[PDB]
Amino acid sequence: MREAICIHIGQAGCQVGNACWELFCLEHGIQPDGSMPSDKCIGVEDDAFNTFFSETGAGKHVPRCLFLDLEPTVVDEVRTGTYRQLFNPEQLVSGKEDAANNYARGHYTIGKEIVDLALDRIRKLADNCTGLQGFMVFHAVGGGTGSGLGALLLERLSVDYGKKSKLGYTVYPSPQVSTAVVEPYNCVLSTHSLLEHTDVATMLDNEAIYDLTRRSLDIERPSYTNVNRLIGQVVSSLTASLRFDGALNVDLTEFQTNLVPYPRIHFVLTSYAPVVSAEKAYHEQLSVADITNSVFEPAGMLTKCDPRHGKYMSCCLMYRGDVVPKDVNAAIATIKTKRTIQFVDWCPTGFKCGINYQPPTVVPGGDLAKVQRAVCMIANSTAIAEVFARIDHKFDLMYSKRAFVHWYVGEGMEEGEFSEAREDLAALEKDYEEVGAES
Amino acid sequence: MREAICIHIGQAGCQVGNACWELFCLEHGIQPDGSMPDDAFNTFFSETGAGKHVPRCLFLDLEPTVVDEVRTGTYRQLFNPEQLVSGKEDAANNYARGHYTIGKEIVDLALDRIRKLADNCTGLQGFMVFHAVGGGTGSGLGALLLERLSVDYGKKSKLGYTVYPSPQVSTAVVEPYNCVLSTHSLLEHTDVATMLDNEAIYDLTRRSLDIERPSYTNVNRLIGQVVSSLTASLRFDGALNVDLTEFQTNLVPYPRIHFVLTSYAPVVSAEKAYHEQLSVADITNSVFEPAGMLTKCDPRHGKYMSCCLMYRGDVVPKDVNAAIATIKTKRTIQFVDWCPTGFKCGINYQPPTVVPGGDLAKVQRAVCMIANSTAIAEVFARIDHKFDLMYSKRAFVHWYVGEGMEEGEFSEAREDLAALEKDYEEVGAES
Amino acid sequence: TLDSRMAFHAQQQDPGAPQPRQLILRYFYESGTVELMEVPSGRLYLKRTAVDIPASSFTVGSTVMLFGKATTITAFADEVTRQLCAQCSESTTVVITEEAFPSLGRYLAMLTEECCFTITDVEMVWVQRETISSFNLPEKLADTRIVVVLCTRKKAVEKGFAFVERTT
Amino acid sequence: REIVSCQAGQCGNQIGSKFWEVISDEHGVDPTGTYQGDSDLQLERINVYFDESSGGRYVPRAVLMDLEPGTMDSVRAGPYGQLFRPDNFIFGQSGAGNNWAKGHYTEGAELIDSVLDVCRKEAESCDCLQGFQLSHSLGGGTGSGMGTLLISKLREEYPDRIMMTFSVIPSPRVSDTVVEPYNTTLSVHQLVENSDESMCIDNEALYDICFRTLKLTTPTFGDLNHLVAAVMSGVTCCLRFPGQLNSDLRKLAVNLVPFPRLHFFMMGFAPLTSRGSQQYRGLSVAELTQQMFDAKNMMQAADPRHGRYLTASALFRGRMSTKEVDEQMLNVQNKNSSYFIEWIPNNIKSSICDIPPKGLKMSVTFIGNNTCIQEMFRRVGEQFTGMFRRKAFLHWYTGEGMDEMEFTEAESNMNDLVSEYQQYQDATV
Amino acid sequence: VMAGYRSVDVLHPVGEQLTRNYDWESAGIDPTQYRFGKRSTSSDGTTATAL
Amino acid sequence: KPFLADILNKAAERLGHKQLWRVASQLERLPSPASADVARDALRDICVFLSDEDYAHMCETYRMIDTAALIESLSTAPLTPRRRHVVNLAVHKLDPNATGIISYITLSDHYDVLRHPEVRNG
Ligand SMILES: Nc1nc2c(ncn2[C@@H]2O[C@H](COP(=O)(O)OP(=O)(O)OP(=O)(O)O)[C@@H](O)[C@H]2O)c(=O)[nH]1
Ligand SMILES: Nc1nc2c(ncn2[C@@H]2O[C@H](COP(=O)(O)OP(=O)(O)OP(=O)(O)O)[C@@H](O)[C@H]2O)c(=O)[nH]1
Ligand SMILES: Nc1nc2c(ncn2[C@@H]2O[C@H](COP(=O)(O)OP(=O)(O)O)[C@@H](O)[C@H]2O)c(=O)[nH]1
Ligand SMILES: [Mg+2]
Ligand SMILES: [Mg+2]
Ligand SMILES: [Mg+2]
Repeated sequence: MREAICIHIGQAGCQVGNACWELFCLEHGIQPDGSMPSDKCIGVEDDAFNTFFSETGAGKHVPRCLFLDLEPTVVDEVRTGTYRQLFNPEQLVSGKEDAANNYARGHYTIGKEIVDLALDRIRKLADNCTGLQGFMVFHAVGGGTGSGLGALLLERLSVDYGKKSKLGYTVYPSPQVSTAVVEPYNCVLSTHSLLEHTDVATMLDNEAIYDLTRRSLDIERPSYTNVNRLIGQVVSSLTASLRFDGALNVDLTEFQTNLVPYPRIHFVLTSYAPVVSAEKAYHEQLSVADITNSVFEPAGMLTKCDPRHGKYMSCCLMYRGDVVPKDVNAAIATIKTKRTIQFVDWCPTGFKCGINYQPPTVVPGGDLAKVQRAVCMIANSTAIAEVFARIDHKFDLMYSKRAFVHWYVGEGMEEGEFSEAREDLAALEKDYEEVGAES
Repeated sequence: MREAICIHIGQAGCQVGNACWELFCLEHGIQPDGSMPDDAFNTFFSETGAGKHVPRCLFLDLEPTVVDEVRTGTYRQLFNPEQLVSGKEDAANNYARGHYTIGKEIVDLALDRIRKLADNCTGLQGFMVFHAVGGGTGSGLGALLLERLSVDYGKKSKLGYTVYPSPQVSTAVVEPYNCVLSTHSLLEHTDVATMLDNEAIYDLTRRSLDIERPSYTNVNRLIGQVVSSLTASLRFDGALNVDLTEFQTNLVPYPRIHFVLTSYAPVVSAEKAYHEQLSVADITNSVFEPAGMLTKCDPRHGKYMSCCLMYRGDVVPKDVNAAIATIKTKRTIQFVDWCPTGFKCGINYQPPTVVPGGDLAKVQRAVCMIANSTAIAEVFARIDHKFDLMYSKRAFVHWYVGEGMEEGEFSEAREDLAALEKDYEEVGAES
Repeated sequence: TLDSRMAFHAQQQDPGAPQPRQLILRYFYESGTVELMEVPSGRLYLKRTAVDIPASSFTVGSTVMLFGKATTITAFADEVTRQLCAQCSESTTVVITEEAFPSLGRYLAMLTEECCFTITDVEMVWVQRETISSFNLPEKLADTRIVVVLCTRKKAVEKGFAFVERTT
Repeated sequence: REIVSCQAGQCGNQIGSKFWEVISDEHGVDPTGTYQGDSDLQLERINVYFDESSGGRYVPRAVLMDLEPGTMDSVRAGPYGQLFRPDNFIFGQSGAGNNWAKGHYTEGAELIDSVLDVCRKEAESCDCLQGFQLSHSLGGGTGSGMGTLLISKLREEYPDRIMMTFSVIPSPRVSDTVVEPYNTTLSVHQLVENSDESMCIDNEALYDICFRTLKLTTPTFGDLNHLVAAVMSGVTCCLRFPGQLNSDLRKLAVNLVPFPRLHFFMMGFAPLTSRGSQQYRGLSVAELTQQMFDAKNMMQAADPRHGRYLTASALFRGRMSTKEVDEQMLNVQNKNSSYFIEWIPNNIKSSICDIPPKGLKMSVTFIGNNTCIQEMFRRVGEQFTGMFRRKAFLHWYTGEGMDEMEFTEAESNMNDLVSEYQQYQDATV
Repeated sequence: VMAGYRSVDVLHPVGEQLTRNYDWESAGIDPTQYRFGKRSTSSDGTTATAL
Repeated sequence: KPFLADILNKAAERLGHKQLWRVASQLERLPSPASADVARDALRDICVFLSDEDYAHMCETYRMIDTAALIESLSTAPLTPRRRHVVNLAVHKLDPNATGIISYITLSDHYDVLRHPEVRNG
């Protein structure tokens, strides 16, 4: 019951899924071999792990995941590393030749020969789950297989599974620092698929995570490992409501309608705190109000999208640990009193809160410190128009005189697809601006 | 409850805060680790769930030497790694740099940490800003942070302990420029401003305490003792309790008149403490003597507009009143005609404490002096002369000009400083 | 939910039911929390709830009360639990003969407080000339009246040796 | 006289669990089901909430409803969870997701049939039931959407039984649901024409009582629900126990519902003192009456002195005197005649029960049909209109089967109700 | 030359906590095995006890 | 002094606060010095008990036990200096000769009742 299927696409999706599944195994007490530790081999088991791991008669759990990448390097790294026993040889579908940052190549030429197998794996995973809540897709729109193959997979999932919930925890290109040069093309081309064929989209850009790790976790040289550890902590904090008993448990559809006001408006900003090392954690008064304020601070979130430059639409808080409902209420009241952050006029309440009794867990050999209480905040706000403006100004300045367009048109993509994507992103800006405008 | 947020700016501010906190830790019995081996510390320290406490203070300086000295010294355990901000390059005795160019890149995060401390606080009584206007960062950021605090918290109580330049001794040649520039900020956006000049406390330590070679450690230790004496009324119970607003409404007769003289007695050494019989009348007389005053402002040269005496120890209202009558009778000091009572006293049962590395001998009874006097016009009449004699033909001005400050700001600051005494002698003139 | 816990097989025997409930309970010894499930299905029988019952009395072969339910521990459930229970609550028996009956309460008080034992059970036994050989008690106790204490503690055998050396 | 109870949603299930363990304690019923009460008066009317099996042990006459099975598992795992009958745990697979449409139109319809089957068998088991209780929160999806469907179907099947609906209407500053005004507006119109009496509860007022009336720093939901549990146990105690002047649900309805649409009441409970103030205050009707009408003791966050009491009812428990139970209420009438409506003389129904709640020498439960409750309806309607102008959070309802016309009709019914309250608050004789 | 490059090391290891040598033994807290934070207040007494 | 605190409390609940003189009587009947075994036996016949850790701590701080030192610590340590000199003054008045013997006649002569609040109540 309450199962959710994790589909990981691209290198970024594969690595963040590796971190997520390591952390899930740590929370549910699952050894890297895929089985419970021998010393605590109780015959009867609870239903908590059922949401993420499928049980086998031998007593060895199997994650409800589908790793998928055209490039075989990362999937072979998973199949060779410490989680080879945990991971099925199937549901780890591999390609042979890469997309190479090309949305056209990953969606029109090389994606068709593997999308069918990917959907076969999805059906095999879904028939095992009797209470499937939905799908969580981890990928980065910057790359080719993340954008193209991810777009195709989300389209096929939407056309096959009907109105099943879909959460793309995707990594958009960060505003000032970027790794790929055709990354603006990939983002602007995949925003069409993430708009119509994805029910909720979460921004997980890299430089905000870097700044958070540098300024709060006190790491001078953070890496993708630390970034993915934070992303996995956020995923666990959001999904633990149905995994563990809490004062106010929420499911996927519980916050789906509370966070999506309009069908076209579902992009949401993410934030998590307290994220502090052991060297500093006990120096501050880690209370519910303090952690809520830290989350609402522009420097305490996972995205480079200032809320003070925008306007919040709907806030959802996921408290974990020794949190008290009226401590949450006091935090909400002080947020109402605070004037730096302001909500839209037509949404008076604008708050969702879910209290869970499970505090976050820290990976062995990690750098974060376990805390009495934590909270993850996911918010729909009008400020995402600014990151959209950054990316679309990037795209127009790149597209002024036909840069890199020959690569895309040589892979079965029409030239007008870029124009259609640009108009779609312009409309995605315009509707945000209109709904943020005062009544 | 009764929280009081401390802020320290510049080298002088950080040293004064170091002395203050090493005093408060022993006053509460808190080890440098942060835990004791009664919510009295709630005013200054925030208790954690580990059984230890964190001070409610923000250290701030645009140069890193002092803050890394704090970060490496004995109080690493006590001090929060944040609220201990460091800069990248100091103003270097340049109000223009500390207020316009290089202070604006740190004031935002400074206010972020200050408002984090405020949210942690529940019944915040006010802010206590320790700095020296004679410096560059202590003037520039002392203006920027204070004006931002004023615009954010409205009319919230602020007490600025300012080490004003001494009339004869000064460690900088642009010190008068900085002082005249920053008096505008210390006037408009500071509820009370406390004189803490250097050479007066120097002479006090040399004469009463009898040390051949005192130092900044001793002067900041005495300043911190005065600070704790003033703030102990909201920290321990007493026969007469005085709060920040409680003595603000008694020491601020006019909005422009909030610059206050201080002194403390008995300031006695170990050898001389045992023999002397310290009484309330004796300590009050020693306070009102200019020798015990720690600011270069002669009480005899002006009229005391208001008196407020923090009595600490086994002091008693009967002896307080007897000393009050004796001060009224003797003619050494004179009060303003339209202020008949002119006295306020706060009696606290907690005797003052003495810290390691110091020279003060602990006295079962002590008293601090916070006064509004018309004689405060004389220190400003020294400073304006000091500034004009250098600004007459445009010296040490290109540094400020090239850092984004208009040349007319000097004239505006000078006119405001002149208005200071044009109000002081005005309100001191007999009716 | 990851906290270290002691897992024990337990029985309830609800009135009218022909069979015991056949539960398992985990006590989180760092706290006072207990939780229960049933062996066949695995549904949560009892949430994580704090109880006033001391941790020392949750040893094997002991019965307690959980919200009016007589819950009896039958055997351990995990070998980590067996190891930690052997380390902490080690059981032993002390038999006091008939010449120390006037100091029966004296000896019991020294078991409870002097020797830090916790008395899981205390009874009296009339020794038989056959039971003496059947259960290998000292021959001097034959056809007499003795008191037997099942008591648990760390290093229970050594503590019992110390007791019998310090008393008669 | 039998009352069969229903719990809907997580809030309703938790409140019902608390109420069931409180009433089991009052009747001396252990989780085993066997009665061990120290007085035969408990067995004398144990039937009202309990029906026994072949083993001689009683089970609650309760029906549990939720699309999610998680709260069902928690309730069953509670200390008194095993007391409930296993077949009465009717649960689905996919949750409502705080969607009144999902809980009332598609996912609720496929399960309301089984709920109606179990309710029918439970009602036919008893001689002749006095009626139905429901415990739910109008702000949620399954508690409200399915709750109103249950109300409608049970009203259709049993027209002449008394329908009490303990509705936890939630407040914005204590709120935790963005579609809260939508759900509340869609539930209130059903409750208006479908409930014999609605029992209003606010989390803000419960928190206020827990904060300053009880001086408890942080009492959780397990302590908030105990107060409404005591409210239910004291409002139904007239049936289960004898008294000098006994009443029932029909008596309270006829004495507190002057007009068919005027059947919403705010709740308060007395006495309520801290542990440190237990030995400071004398327990007497004089002290009970003063806090009966006090705002901080009232557990519905709608301010009482901005309205006129149409009617009120005082259900006293404990051996006391009939003088001071009504003479003091007359004193309240006289010295607060401004706060009490004019054309209805002696707005107070008074009832006496000989058995006080366990642990209390004397107690009283206050039920008031004041017109000040229009503040809650008006402001939640303002929130509803504020979101409804821009059609926000509405594609879910439209795709799930709701209609804009039905939303407008719900708004119109809410406005009609609030105007009905206002025109009696302001008008004179 | 590339063989000589062996002795060259990395100036800064990746993912290194900037520890300033806290005195955890005196503090009585193990940073790895201590759940840092505030134990939420436990309101002494409950509604059941109040009634 | 955990063993002193434990023994003082244990005696307080088991015998009553008003009759702590039983421990003094037992320790006086004990010889000076006294062996640890007989000290345990006689001290504990009045049903005051110490854990093995507390007993080991007592033996380490004090086979022979300095019973006089134990009596002095029992009557001296649990008192703040105010109580210390108050009881010293009372004992000095009761026994002006410092002979360590208090007689019934002298105690009755030096014991006051009339100022007791309850006898004022009558
Ligand atoms: N958070 C996170 N982001 C990553 C990670 N790896 C890469 N990224 C970013 O995500 C963007 C997308 O890159 P990929 O995930 O490799 O997508 P791709 O280029 O199509 O992958 P391939 O075509 O198989 O090489 C890159 O530009 C990186 O900046 C990661 O491990 N974690
Ligand atoms: N009370 C006190 N005053 C000091 C101390 N050290 C220096 N001062 C005086 O305070 C004045 C201000 O100078 P600084 O303490 O360096 O402050 P600052 O100049 O603003 O700091 P920077 O601009 O970074 O150099 C100096 O002219 C000194 O005379 C001290 O430790 N205690
Ligand atoms: N008194 C009380 N109120 C609760 C409890 N649980 C939830 N609530 C309230 O119910 C509201 C949410 O309703 P919900 O349970 O989601 O309704 P559902 O979705 O239909 O099951 C919140 O605003 C809470 O204030 C509880 O245990 N006790
Ligand atoms: Mg790749
Ligand atoms: Mg400096
Ligand atoms: Mg009748």
